[PDB]
This record gives sequence, C-alpha cells and structure tokens, in this order.
Amino acid sequence: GLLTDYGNASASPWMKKLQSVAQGSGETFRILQIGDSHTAGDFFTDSLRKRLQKTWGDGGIGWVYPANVKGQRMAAVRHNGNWQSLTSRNNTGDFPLGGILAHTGSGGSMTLTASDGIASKQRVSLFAKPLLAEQTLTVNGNTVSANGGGWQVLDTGAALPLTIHTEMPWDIGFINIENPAGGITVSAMGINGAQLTQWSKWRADRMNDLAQTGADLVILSYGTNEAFNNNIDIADTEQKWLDTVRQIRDSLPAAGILIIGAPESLKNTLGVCGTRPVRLTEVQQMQRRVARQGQTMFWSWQNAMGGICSMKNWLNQGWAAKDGVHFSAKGYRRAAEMLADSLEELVRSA
Repeated sequence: GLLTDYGNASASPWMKKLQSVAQGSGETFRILQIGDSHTAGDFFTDSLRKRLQKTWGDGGIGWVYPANVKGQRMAAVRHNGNWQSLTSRNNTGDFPLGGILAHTGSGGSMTLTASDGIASKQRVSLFAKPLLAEQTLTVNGNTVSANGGGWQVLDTGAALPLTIHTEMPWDIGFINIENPAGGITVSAMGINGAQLTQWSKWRADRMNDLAQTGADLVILSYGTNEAFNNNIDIADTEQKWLDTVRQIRDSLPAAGILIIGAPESLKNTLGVCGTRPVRLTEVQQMQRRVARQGQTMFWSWQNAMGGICSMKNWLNQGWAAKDGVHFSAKGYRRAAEMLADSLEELVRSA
C-alpha cells in the first residue's frame, strides 16, 4: 500500500545483498537518505536507523556531520571541537555531496563521541579537501595524508571516541564510521529548507562523491519546500528530477532508489482541516510519476499519515508541530516506523 515498487526489488542486486546481510554475511548495507528539514532533524532517519539495525544488524553510525550544524541534528554522535561548519542552505561554496563542509583551521581539533550504541574499533572514511596537496591530518594519532589536491575520500581505521587533528587547514565533508562486523547503516544527509534541484549548489563532481558513499539504498526525501514555491514549474522540475534519478543510477549502478512523497503540509492551520499549499498536490503527483518513469520505489508519506486532511489531526494530537509543516519527535518516529514496516515486508516477500 504505502510502498509502491515501480522497479523489481525482488530481482535487484541490492535486495540480494540485503538478504545476504540478513543471514550474517558480515557485509555492510548502506542506506543513505538525502533530503530537507525532516531529514536534517534526524528524528525520522534515527527511528529508521534503530528499527532496521535491530532487524538486520548494527553496522555502525554511518556518514555523519564533521561538526555541529546550526539548526540541524545528529542523533548517533556528539561533536566537541573548534571546526566551523558551512552549509548550502544560505551559502555558496565548493560543497561535496550533502551540502555541508567544515573549516578546520590550523591547530584544528574535533572529537566525535558515539551517543548510545557500541564504542570500540571502526572503519573510518572522510570527505576532505586539503589547502595543499600531500597535506596530512591525524585520526586518533595516526597520520593520514591526501593524494593530490581537491576533494577526495580519506580511508583509515580508528575507534570511537574519534579525534581528528589538523595542523594546517582542511575542509571536511561527511565522515563515515562503520563497524567491521557489518550490518546496516542509515546516513542522514539533510539540509533545512532544501529542494532536490538544489544539488546544483554543490560541486560539479558531486556524483563522484555519491559513487564513493557506497550507498546500497538511496532515499530521496523532498517535496515540502518545492510545494511552497507558488510559481514552481512542475514540468521543468519533473525533468530535473528524472535527470537526477538517472544520474544516481549511473553513479551507483547497484543501488536501489526510494522516493519519499511529501507529507501533507498546511499553508495555514485555521481550517479544522487546514488549507494546503497551492502547489502541494502537483508536487506529490510529480514525485510519483518520477518514481514510475525512473523505475524507483515510492513511499507515500501523505498516505502514511492517513491521506488528505490528516495534518491538522496530527497537529491536534501533538504528532506534528504547530506550524502544520514540521513534525514532533514522536511524529517523525511514528512515520519512520511505518516506512521500516513497509521495507521489512518488501524484503520478507523474499
């Protein structure tokens, strides 16, 4: 119902990897959710994280912020250091995939500490761009060096708590922190206010970054902010979305793709039903058509909530925030548990 497969998940390379993980192959199945504020809060993705890791294995915390990001949250890790984040929300820059970077400065320091969960040894990768080629940094004392200049991914091995020292300045992107025993990771790549087309704000080679995430399931979670643009061109947007899906399949041939249809939002809540933004329905329908033409999976967040005229009720019962757009912690948890439910069923239907 809530989940519609317009591809063939049962015969896909990524289902086969997941089934094999479910049986104890020791591999790591990486779920990567790229989206807007709903994603950036981590309440949704973290619920998804906890659910699917109990079911199929805790593969570690995955790709996390390199530093605290104002107005955004990482549930799985805590940050202590002097690095300074920058995001594509209000700014321009040479962003790697995700639209977040952090300026380390000289004499730079960052420690990441695991919230709950396990706390021993880990595989570590970092998106990173040095000021100078061949430049180095340390990860738990161990010297790690760039190869040439420009954004690249640095691979090494460490353990949590993770401490990173930069004698000279770097820009750092997301940091991958994987448990060697394998399992599931759920990575959240959110930007408050973001629309999918705004990957255009990130660097030209952003798809090479995507290719390097090792994502087995890319979840695209947008629509809310597109829906508040009263003058949005749906046909232009639809083409951009199909292009993006195409680029994702080129970049990650083996990954599945899930598009999350936008939740009901309200332009105002004075209705006892509220009133929807004028372009919301067109945006949601566009997203489903893209899913079908791109042969992706589609999960209807609006239908998860109960369909049209459901947001007002969610608000009244405290599962959605007062603004009729964002959700409460338990609202996001609830919604993601339904998504997790939907995915386990899809898998169970072997």
